Amino acid sequence: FSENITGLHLGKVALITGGSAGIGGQVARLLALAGGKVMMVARRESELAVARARIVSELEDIGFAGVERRVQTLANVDVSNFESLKGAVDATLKAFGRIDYLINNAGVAGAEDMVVDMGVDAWDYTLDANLVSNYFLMHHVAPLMKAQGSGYILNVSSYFGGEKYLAVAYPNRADYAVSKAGQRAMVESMARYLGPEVQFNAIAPGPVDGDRLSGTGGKPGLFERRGKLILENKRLNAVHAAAIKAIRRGVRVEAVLARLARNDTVKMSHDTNNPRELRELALACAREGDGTCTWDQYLLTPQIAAALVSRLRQAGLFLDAPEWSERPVTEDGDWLLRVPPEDAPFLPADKIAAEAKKVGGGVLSKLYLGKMPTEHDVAQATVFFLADRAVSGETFMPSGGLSVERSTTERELFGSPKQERLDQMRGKTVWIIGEHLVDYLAETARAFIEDCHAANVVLITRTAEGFDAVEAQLDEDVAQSLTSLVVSSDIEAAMDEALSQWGRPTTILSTPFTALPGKLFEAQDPLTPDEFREVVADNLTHHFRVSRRASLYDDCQLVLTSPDVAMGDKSPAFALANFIKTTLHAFTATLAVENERLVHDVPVNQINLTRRVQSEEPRDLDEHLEEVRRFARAVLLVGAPLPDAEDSRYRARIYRGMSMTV
Amino acid sequence: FSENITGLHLGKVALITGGSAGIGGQVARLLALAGGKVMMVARRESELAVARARIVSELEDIGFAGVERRVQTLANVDVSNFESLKGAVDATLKAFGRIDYLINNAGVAGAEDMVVDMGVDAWDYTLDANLVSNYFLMHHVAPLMKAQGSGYILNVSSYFGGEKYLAVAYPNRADYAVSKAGQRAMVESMARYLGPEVQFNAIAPGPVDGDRLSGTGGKPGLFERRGKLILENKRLNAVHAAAIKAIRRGVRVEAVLARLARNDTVKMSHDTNNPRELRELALACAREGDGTCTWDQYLLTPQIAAALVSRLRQAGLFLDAPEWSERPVTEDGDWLLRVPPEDAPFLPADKIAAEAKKVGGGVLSKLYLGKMPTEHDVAQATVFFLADRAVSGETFMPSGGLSVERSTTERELFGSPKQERLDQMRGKTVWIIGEHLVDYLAETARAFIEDCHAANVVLITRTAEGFDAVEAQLDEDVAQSLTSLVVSSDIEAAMDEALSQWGRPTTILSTPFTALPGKLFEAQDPLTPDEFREVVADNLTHHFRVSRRASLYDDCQLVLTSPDVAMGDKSPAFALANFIKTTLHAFTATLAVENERLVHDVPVNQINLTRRVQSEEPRDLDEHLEEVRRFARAVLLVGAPLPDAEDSRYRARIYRGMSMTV
Ligand SMILES: CC(C)(COP(=O)(O)OP(=O)(O)OC[C@H]1O[C@@H](n2cnc3c(N)ncnc32)[C@H](O)[C@@H]1OP(=O)(O)O)[C@@H](O)C(=O)NCCC(=O)NCCS
Ligand SMILES: CC(C)(COP(=O)(O)OP(=O)(O)OC[C@H]1O[C@@H](n2cnc3c(N)ncnc32)[C@H](O)[C@@H]1OP(=O)(O)O)[C@@H](O)C(=O)NCCC(=O)NCCS
Repeated sequence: FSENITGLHLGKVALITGGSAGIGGQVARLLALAGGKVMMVARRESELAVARARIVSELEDIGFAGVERRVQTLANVDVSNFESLKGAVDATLKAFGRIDYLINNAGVAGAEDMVVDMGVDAWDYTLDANLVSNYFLMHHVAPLMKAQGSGYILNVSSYFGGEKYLAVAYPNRADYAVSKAGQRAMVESMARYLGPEVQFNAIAPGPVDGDRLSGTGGKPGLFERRGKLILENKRLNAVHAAAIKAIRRGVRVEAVLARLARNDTVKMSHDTNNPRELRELALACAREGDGTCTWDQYLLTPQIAAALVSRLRQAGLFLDAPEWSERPVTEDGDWLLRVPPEDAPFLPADKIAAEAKKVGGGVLSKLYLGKMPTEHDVAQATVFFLADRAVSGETFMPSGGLSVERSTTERELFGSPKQERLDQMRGKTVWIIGEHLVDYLAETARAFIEDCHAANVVLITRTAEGFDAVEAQLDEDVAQSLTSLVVSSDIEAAMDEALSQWGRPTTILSTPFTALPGKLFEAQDPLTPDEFREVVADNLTHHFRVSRRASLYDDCQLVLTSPDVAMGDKSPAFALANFIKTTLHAFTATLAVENERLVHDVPVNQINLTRRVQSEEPRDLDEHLEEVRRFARAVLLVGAPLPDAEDSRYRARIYRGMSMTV
Repeated sequence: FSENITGLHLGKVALITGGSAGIGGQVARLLALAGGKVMMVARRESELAVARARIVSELEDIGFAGVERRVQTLANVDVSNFESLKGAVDATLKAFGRIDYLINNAGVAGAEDMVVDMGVDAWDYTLDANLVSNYFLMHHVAPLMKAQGSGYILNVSSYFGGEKYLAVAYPNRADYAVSKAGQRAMVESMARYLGPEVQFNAIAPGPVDGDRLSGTGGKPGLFERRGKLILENKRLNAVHAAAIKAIRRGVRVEAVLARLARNDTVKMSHDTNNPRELRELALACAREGDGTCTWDQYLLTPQIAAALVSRLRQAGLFLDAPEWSERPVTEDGDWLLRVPPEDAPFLPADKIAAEAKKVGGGVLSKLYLGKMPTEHDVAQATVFFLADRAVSGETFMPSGGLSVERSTTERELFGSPKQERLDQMRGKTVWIIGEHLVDYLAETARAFIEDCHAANVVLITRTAEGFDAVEAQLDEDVAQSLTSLVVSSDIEAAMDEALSQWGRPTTILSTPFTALPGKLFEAQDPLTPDEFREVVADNLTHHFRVSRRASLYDDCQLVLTSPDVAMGDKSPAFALANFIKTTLHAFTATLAVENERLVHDVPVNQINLTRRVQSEEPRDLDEHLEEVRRFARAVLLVGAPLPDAEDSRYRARIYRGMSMTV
């Protein structure tokens, strides 16, 4: 095979990110064997130098001439850094005089945390490295490819980023899932604008057999790594649930934490004065050991104990607690009165291996082709797809026929709930976060106040002017139930302040503060990489930042809104709204599954203010007013306290992680 | 070196149907150049020998050896002749000792009629040639491939068979669209069973630039062919519409037909004897001429006149017409008093060109890559895709980035309508067609009688026992409004009989008479091609045969039901149900668009009794009875008199062509 494809890509120039190892290294190799010129770029110079050296030796053996000039490298290329990526483009053009293929292969695993534990810096890094980087490179290379009359951009997404019309939950990996869904969503929504010269496709392999998946150089396998992650999160969630259950029935949080601080399972189960939830917690922990590990004798490690106090703090559970209300956040690891010894594992290796085989067996059992593709198999597929000249706007699936069955599909709304469900809002507080969507914010506030008899709507805006514009659309009697909170630092701080001032909300509606830009690849005024980064911040990160507080609130429902497009607009805003709809759906689906594993059990659903077909968008005022009213009905449908469809498996499923378009 | 891509397919054996010309011919050539062995099969020896000679000549020129033996042919292989297909498998095994790739490429254009004008034989011819032929070959080659441990089956579908989760209307081509959708639906639903050994994928190009599309030797181009067909259907629909509107006002059908028989636009314009509808029709036809063609002087050709009286008859509008009901059907073309002269064209060449330019310009404008792919481009893509070993169950799109925007996604029910709307059923007649789905048929009859106050439910069954079983589930007071009609010849005759006896239905629910088989590719007891043909007859053709009558009934709503799977079943019945759901959705979407062009304006919607996710299927008695109740609610939602497009453009579109799963 590898010596007999010299004609497939002869003379084509490829820039491949993350080209030192894995799929990227194999694509670099096979493109060179197929007669292409390759600029391989990566962070690590040693891996890159060895990989290129091996390719050049193979090129010599199959009798290429001038092999050194055919494969070039650029090290210390960090995809999270724009200057560093620009150097990769400049190096490719300096070496080869053009770029034919851009392979957006580089990726990071990301935070590997539940959303409620995930840092904003970790989320931002995953989105910058995996998704914004790809737009940065497209921005710089697309004009070169259009000017020469041809090009190919390929995004290396993942099967776990979902597929068109069908989101997939990726618990503990929401930042990664969003970044991968985003790579694909760019192909679906932007290929129109890269044509006619540039083909723009994605690949979405699932698990891929090679050194990184198997584990090499004394490193655990990716199934083993998720197994360990799963047990840590099960212990955190279990300790957290016991603390919350105790606080709900009126145990002081200071008393719960003083009892957990003793961090002794045998003493905790036996002690009579410990709350039943802590006794039962400690009993269950004491049964989980193997004779080596320590998680049967200690409830908590410093790291899990830090994650626990963070969740309690962010739920507002320290607001009236003398000590904790004021303790430095820097000290969240340091409150245990004894900690597991460092000479022994916390977690049992047997349960790690068992969870890893649940993970591996689960994916391996859903492969139509019976075995995981290797990195070479996925690289071979990639090099074959790159030779096609007729496909654009598609995601190829070189996954081994991976089929994970799920019903998380975007729905058009035409349905309603009983007034009895709405009556449960009477006397409650709701938060609406927004700025630019005045008609939608106003009608939703009116529906909650006038139709559902909510006592207080807290409208959390970017500016006082944004508050006044919504208030000006309400009757005076309705407006007396509208409270203003203008963001002063960040949305999480504004949410902490709203909770402190007016209490626990029953419904949170998250809308973007800013309208989408009306531009993408136009030569006159394109959407710059910094502008695209802000679109991601305002339309994805924003919802994450709201969600990571909202998911900690008992009896609260969370509603995420994707973008609107002004009536009559004919710009790429409509493509950008559909990009966000797809990418945010990965988040919604993932968060809905995580939240069911938390004691707070917060439902999350998504409402879309843009339809899939631009001719079906509202085109006159009657259709606009129809959409505004439908939007408020959709918010009440997924925002009102969820019905007793705990009886029905079917109905329970259709109020968590839905994406509904109005 | 320049041209060497042998590593892709060296020694792989392909059987290619329609292998002498078009895409099939180019796939045979490129597989051979890539080191493959090919058995090219088609009807004409002469065309096969030219294709084979050209390939053999080119191989020789690229320096291949033993080249005669690498490229073989079999003539008289016709996809409508299943014995000739078996002969093609045998010839491949005789020549090469094995089969690696099956390329299901041969196909026919089909009836090129609106559903209400299409014959059952023409429909059956299309489905047998384009869909059942593919299953026939799959049935014979799959065991060979599984035994050797590897294989690839590639179905050549069409963009206009839709894509996963998104159906597409192909007006005038419902037979073809269903066949193409079926080729893709087999890949989506059956790949699991062809694995792990066999990859099973489709391609779905749209228009392909070559001899067939352009036209050769005085044969019209495909765009020109659709243009003429559009003018013929617009003339038939306009004459039909005027006739129906006159009959609705109470003009006797015999009087309308006596006036139309005169077939003189200028006299019909002016004569005060004529109904206003015929005067307006004649005036409109009179204005459409070009000084050469005759359709401005005659309303009808014999062929259009035959299609007109067939529609009136099938609507039951001759039941009380003495001359017309008795006329033999063979004289449907003989009733005009004058006919256009045979030396001059009926249709104007210029309007055919204008329509052809609307058709061609439409799809060309939706290509992201700007240019229609050539036959060579699509074959090259196919040969690249066939080298991949990681993809199964997917449809590749080598279409030039063809993007036709539509909102036809399969939806899962959580929607409702006003009791006022259900109340318009009061006093009306409903038809329920079915046999095996007793619980669903009973609850739907009960819902129509008890909840909507329908006067009469005509339950059209295969057997008396099928009726008795539904009747036995009803309270005696509800059962008073249930009428039996047992099919004695065909469903069309039973519908004619129900119409004659009990009058025009407001709602027609079509359900399949037979349960799906519980088998597919099992070595012990596979689904034979003849059994698969009966699945098609019972689950696709059955609905077509109901629809071609129902689509002619004023103020009627048509509901098509796709298959159920018995609770606890773990057979490929589930895969077969999902195959039918996808394939029938092509029919539903296409017929909804055609029917809006007809004067009867009959809405068509589809209800699915099987879910996409097998673990979501009802798993106890309680979930069964919830699904049964939800089914009847879904039939009422799409079966009761619908919301006017004038009230809402958004709502109007939801209730035409939908596929809803309960
Ligand atoms: C498909 C998949 C995403 C589903 O994730 P999931 O729903 O979390 O299920 P997992 O297999 O991870 O879950 C194993 C167990 O851990 C639990 N679990 C996982 N995350 C948890 C959390 N944060 N808190 C509590 N329990 C958790 C699950 O609930 C399940 O518990 P159960 O067996 O006791 O019911 C997951 O199995 C997976 O990661 N598969 C491999 C993906 C892959 O191959 N990707 C390669 C590209 S990056
Ligand atoms: C895309 C497509 C399927 C849409 O079909 P469509 O909705 O019937 O639209 P068409 O372009 O055929 O319609 C042209 C006109 O004829 C009308 N028309 C078509 N069939 C009709 C019928 N049976 N009765 C009445 N009017 C009809 C349309 O409504 C339209 O009228 P308008 O300009 O007044 O709106 C069609 O345009 C088409 O065949 N395109 C080419 C597909 C192709 O490339 N094929 C590849 C090989 S399979």
